[PDB]
Amino acid sequence: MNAHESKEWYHASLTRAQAEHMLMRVPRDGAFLVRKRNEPNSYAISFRAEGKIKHCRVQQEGQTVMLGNSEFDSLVDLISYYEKHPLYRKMKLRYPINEEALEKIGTAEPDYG
Amino acid sequence: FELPEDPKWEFPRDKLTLGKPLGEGAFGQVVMAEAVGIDKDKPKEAVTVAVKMLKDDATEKDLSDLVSEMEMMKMIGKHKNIINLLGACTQDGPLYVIVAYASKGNLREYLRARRPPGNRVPEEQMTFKDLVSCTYQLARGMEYLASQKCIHRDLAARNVLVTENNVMKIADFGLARDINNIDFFKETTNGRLPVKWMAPEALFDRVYTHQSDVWSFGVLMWEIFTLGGSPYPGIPVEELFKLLKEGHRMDKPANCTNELYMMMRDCWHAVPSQRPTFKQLVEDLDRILTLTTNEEYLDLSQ
Ligand SMILES: Nc1ncnc2c1ncn2[C@@H]1O[C@H](COP(=O)(O)OP(=O)(O)CP(=O)(O)O)[C@@H](O)[C@H]1O
Ligand SMILES: [Mg+2]
Ligand SMILES: [Mg+2]
Repeated sequence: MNAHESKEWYHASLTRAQAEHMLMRVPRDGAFLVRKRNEPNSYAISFRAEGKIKHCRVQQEGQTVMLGNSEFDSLVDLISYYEKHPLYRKMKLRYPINEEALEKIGTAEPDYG
Repeated sequence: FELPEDPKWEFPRDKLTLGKPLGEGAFGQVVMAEAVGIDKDKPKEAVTVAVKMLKDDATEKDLSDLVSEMEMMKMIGKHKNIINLLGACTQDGPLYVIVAYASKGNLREYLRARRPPGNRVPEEQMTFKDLVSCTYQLARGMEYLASQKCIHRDLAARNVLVTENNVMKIADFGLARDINNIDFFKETTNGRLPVKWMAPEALFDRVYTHQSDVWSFGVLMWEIFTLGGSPYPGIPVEELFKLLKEGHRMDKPANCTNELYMMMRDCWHAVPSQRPTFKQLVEDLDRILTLTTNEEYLDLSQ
């Protein structure tokens, strides 16, 4: 169930503003990440869809994670599902994002300013 | 009958190609046009612009009015939330006032086509955060306008333009006045009066200050959150003043939070000094916008 802790798209410690900073550097719909929230048993999936950045609450309870009306055994199951099934407006999850992915498909952060 | 020269703002009439009408008033008209080289950095590139001008049935006074409005825009200077003055044709021919083209029309039209379902632009339907963003931008434009010690005297959704990137541009400077070192404008002529946007002191004493602009700002806020609604529904203008002195104010729009309504009601304070300044409006709207922006979560229940 906690197999998500290994995945490239999961972040145990990451703020909303940080996830925005990362996603703003990947202007592709389907770019996404999952972050733990401060509230117990809460996560958020942060993703891009139709050009804009979105955040969704994901609650865990017992043996189940919930997103809207959908229920899964685990976060890994939730993510795997929304790769093959639209999450928001025909948009499927496509590009898992972390700082190493951003080195490769991300716009460069300006060193000077 | 002739107008004084101003070389830095003057623009060649051949350089300009008048086109599709955008607005018509009684004596005034605004047309779309192509102006090549109006950008000084891109001397050969054609720019889409808007051109304000008179009908043929305009009087001498109609002309001096348009000249004054143009000089107001010169004095006010540039700001991201005030429509940009590009230049003019003042010499040998009709007066053309050239201004930045806003491709999404005026704020009232813009809002009305972006309502929930029953012209319409469904993919650009307004959200609460967008509405607040509109209001904050206009607050900033006014804060700058007031810092230039000028008053607008005609804030209304019909006089705000929306650009292609959804930027709010304050426009129509035809009632605008310089009040530097005097801090009130006292209207001695009667005139065109946008009665449903005026503070009671302006309706009564014919005197205008930064405080009465703030009153108009509150009515503008109402227009925004009713997504282009018309103020004081079912009430004729001859009755508004008495109604206003005896405490009447518009109801809270549903798209409006209690907090934003209270802001609204505060702009409409009976005592002008108890109203917020545009500076205070900006600070409080910045706060509200940020809170709203940081607290948005997409709801996939529907
Ligand atoms: N730069 C611009 N871009 C796009 N549309 C514009 C525009 N300027 C004006 N318009 C259109 O024309 C309308 C505004 O005309 P404007 O407010 O400037 O003068 P007016 O018709 O109100 C007579 P008066 O200036 O004496 O009050 C707007 O509502 C808008 O629809
Ligand atoms: Mg108008
Ligand atoms: Mg007007």
